[PDB]
Amino acid sequence: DYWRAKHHPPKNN
Amino acid sequence: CNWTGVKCNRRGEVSEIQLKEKQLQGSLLKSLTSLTLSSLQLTGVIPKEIGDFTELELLDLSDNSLSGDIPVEIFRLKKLKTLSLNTNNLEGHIPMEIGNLSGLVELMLFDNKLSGEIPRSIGELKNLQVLRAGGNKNLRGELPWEIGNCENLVMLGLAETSLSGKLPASIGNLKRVQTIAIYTSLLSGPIPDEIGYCTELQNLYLYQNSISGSIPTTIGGLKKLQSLLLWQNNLVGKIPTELGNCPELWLIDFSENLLTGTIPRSFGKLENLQELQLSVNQISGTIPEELTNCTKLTHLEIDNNLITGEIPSLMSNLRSLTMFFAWQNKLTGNIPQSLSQCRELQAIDLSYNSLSGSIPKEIFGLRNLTKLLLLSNDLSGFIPPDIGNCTNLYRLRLNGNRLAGSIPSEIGNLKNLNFVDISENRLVGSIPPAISGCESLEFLDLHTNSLSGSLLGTTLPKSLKFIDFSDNALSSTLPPGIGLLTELTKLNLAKNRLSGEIPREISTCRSLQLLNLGENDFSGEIPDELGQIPSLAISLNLSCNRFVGEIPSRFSDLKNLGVLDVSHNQLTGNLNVLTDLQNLVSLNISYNDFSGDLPNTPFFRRLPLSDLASNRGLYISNA
Ligand SMILES: *[C@@H]1O[C@H](CO)[C@@H](O[C@@H]2O[C@H](CO)[C@@H](O)[C@H](O)[C@H]2NC(C)=O)[C@H](O)[C@H]1NC(C)=O
Ligand SMILES: *[C@@H]1O[C@H](CO)[C@@H](O)[C@H](O)[C@H]1NC(C)=O
Ligand SMILES: *[C@@H]1O[C@H](CO)[C@@H](O)[C@H](O)[C@H]1NC(C)=O
Repeated sequence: DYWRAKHHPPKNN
Repeated sequence: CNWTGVKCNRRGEVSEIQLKEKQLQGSLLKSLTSLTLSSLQLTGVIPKEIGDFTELELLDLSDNSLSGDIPVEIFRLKKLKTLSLNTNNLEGHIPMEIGNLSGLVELMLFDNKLSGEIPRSIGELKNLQVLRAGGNKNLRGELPWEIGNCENLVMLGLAETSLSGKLPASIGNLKRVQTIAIYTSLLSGPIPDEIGYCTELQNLYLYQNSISGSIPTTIGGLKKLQSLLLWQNNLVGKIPTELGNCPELWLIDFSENLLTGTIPRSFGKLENLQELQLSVNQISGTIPEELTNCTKLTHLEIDNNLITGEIPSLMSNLRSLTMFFAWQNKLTGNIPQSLSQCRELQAIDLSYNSLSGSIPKEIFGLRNLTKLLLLSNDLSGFIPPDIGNCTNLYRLRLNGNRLAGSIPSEIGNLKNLNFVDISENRLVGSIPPAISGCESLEFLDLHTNSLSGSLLGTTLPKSLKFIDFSDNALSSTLPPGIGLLTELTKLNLAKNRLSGEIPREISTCRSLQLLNLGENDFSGEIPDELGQIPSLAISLNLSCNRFVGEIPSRFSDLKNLGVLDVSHNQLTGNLNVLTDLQNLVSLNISYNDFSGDLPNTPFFRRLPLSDLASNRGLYISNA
């Protein structure tokens, strides 16, 4: 199944 | 007649069949109207006799295993309103004859094996409301121009397909469309300006394509716009000021594009904005103070950009902020204490900036802050004792700053603190015994500081996995209590003033993969129990010390050791004990008193002649 709408994943240090 | 799943007309003829989730197998009354065979785990092709039921207004074959083509005969059903074929193995093209189903409203093709292009015929379907063909990897070509003729379209999604090229200006004719979802596709070229003609647009999802050009200004005239996801494209130019004219906009994600210019002031007018992601772009300028007017912001991610100036104190007006990421920018000035007025903050990352001054103690009064990441700045002053007030602190990184003074005892009040990196700072004094109180502590990196004094096993929590105290002034003896940390994986004490023997209690660290004792004053004889740790795998570095005597015979047991450096010691005798480690990769034996012959095996032949030349008697003997 294709993925539902998502935002850009946040990246932290 | 009356049985379960059957429905009949008033004239007594079967009008409906509905079967949902019965767990079956295999393949599959001219008055029929609605036919649902769904979630039955059926297989085989769709029989083309389906095109014989002329009164069918609903066909739902969804959530099965069906394969083969979508038979052209299916489009003989002139009264069809819903066609639900989604979630199957269906292959082939979508036939042109699809334009024949004059009254189609719902069309669900998603999650199949479909291919080819989308027929120019879709333009004929003027009652079409919802078209969802997404999740077909091989559905290709441009979205047809004729899509503009479906003027009742409220929902279009083509996501996770090979749909390519540029969206046609025709799209501006869909005056009723609400969601456009085409993401993780092959789209390229610019977003057409005509999109501003879609007066009812609410959700626009174009992320993970090759879309180029600039975000059209016309998008500001869309008054119903709520969510905009354009992340991970090639977008260029400045963020349109006119975006601040959409009152209903709660989510903006432009992350990972080529955007330049400034974060526009008009954003202050967005009273519904909860989430702003600009991460990974070229945005210059300073964070405009009017952004602090957005009362509802929970998530602000501006990291990896060109932003300069100071973080505004009016940040305190964002009372719902849970997440603030500005890392990797040109920010300068103090971190504002007023940031402590956003009481919901879960995560702060300001790393990789020019921030300077003290870390304001108020930030440590946040009861929900799990992540505090300030690494690589110009910060200085003390770590405030208030650090112990920050009850949920999990990951703390202060490393790569000018921090001075000593690590405050109150850090020991943090029971959730998992990971702490204070390396590369000016910290002085002892490691405080109270750190024994951090019962969750796993990663501890203090390297490259001015720390000194002694080292007690009582001072460290037994849940420790990674320890790096290297490049400090630490002294006296490695405490026997070191044996109590049974979880310890990597241990690095190098470049200190430590002395005495290696305590045999070292053998009870059953998990230890890496041990670096390099560049200290250690002396005496390398204990036999140091062989006694078969987990030692990654490296063992004993070099630049005063060790004497031979390599203890037990070193033949470390069958997993990949790297071994004993160099620059007073070690004697031969290397025979090592001839049997087939997993030994790097061996530095230089600057010792070793003597004797090495075998001609390829590994010992590998050793540089200059490494042999710094010893007493070492040579290759030919067998
Ligand atoms: C961390 O906790 C301490 C201790 O409760 C706070 O310190 C006190 O603050 C009150 C006023 O808020 C004063 O009446 C007390 O005299 C202070 N007590 C001590 C022992 O210093 C401290 O302000 C908290 N820190 C933060 C940043 O919220
Ligand atoms: C072992 O420690 C010395 C002294 O700190 C260091 O310079 C050397 O690079 C280390 N050996 C390895 C294999 O990294
Ligand atoms: C010993 O040799 C290894 C491998 O060449 C090297 O990485 C390490 O830095 C050397 N150690 C010292 C003390 O120079």
